[PDB]
Amino acid sequence: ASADWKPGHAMPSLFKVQNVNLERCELANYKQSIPMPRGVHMNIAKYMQLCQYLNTCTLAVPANMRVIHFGAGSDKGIAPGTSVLRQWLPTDAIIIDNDLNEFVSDADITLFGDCVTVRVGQQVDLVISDMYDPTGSNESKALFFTYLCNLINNNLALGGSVAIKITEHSWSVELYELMGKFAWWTVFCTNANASSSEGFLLGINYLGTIKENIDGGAMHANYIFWRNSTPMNLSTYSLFDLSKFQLKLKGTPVLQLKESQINELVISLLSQGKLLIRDNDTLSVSTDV
Amino acid sequence: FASNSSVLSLVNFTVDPQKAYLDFVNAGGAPLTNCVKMLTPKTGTGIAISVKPESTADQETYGGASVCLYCRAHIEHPDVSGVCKYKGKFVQIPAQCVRDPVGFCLSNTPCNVCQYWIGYGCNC
Ligand SMILES: [Zn+2]
Ligand SMILES: [Zn+2]
Repeated sequence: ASADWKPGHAMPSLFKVQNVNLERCELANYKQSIPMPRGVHMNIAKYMQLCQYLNTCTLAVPANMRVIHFGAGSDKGIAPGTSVLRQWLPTDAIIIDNDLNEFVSDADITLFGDCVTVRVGQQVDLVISDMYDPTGSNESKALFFTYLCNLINNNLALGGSVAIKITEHSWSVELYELMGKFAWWTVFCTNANASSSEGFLLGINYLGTIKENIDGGAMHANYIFWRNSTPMNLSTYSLFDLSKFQLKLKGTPVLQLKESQINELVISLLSQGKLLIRDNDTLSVSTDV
Repeated sequence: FASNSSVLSLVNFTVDPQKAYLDFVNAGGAPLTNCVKMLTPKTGTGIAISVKPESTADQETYGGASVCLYCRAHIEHPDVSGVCKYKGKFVQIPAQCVRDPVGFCLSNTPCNVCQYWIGYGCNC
């Protein structure tokens, strides 16, 4: 059972190309929960498995890497996911995190309040979102998704990536369509939470231009069809060997370029995870009014 | 539970939060729980406070802010620096002490030259 030793499952192109109606998500394992190794928060296992999958992706990993983490508060007032990011990322990476209510965190900067109050002054390299609102037919939601879509279009370095939590009912047409502006994309479901319709929508290496035309509503129907078609066993076996857990120290270069200078070579380097385009100044992410 | 809120409330009613906490747990009070225990290859150097997890086979690694009394209770840090020694870092706790990680950190000091815990690793 190789898949149980993997960190989770990624939506294959076999289901990306389907054409189906949106159906209810019905998972065989429901209400079945996984025991947590060593009395550890479930979010430790979930974030670690997300990181392990991102280790197989062509992430750009520069010096002074800029990481923003939304929905970082959990388990009444703490942020295990942020601590996992600190364990995973380069020691010189900057972590900014955010959630509605107060919590204590190992981030470099922690901002409380609605994500709309997080003012990203300069483009970032990696966005992690676990935002989920607790609140009849399943239509595209708006909420913080409007904010995230705007962030991808404006505040994300070319070559940067995103990992954004969605579920059967918490999802956005526009966010699926923005995955078409990355070199590669998928939905990733951790083995630790495989009995939930949760998935992480992954956009790897932002290109700022449409590489794949995606019908967002159709693609969410494809995502549910995939979940309905795919046995996934709860498992944290991938965490049994952590000797290679940390993100590779790639030294990815950061270049400033005009849009007119972005040619075939640059698009190729961005698409392979070998380049970021953004400012190389010192970062500033503040609270708005 | 509501007991975390209880002891975290208590240390706001005192001029010596370190003593309030230690006296509380030494008298049988429930230690603070919900500390952020990480999963690690227990192949680290074993120093007290580290930028990455460094647990040996006899230790567990915690997210630093979650085992800091001052961070958890949202009160002023004692350090002349004003900056927390744990927040943003990882803290190694001897495995025999995991029942109360906050109480351990309040009760011990890393070696100044050696950076291991005095009595739990420091050979100076
Ligand atoms: Zn602190
Ligand atoms: Zn020493």
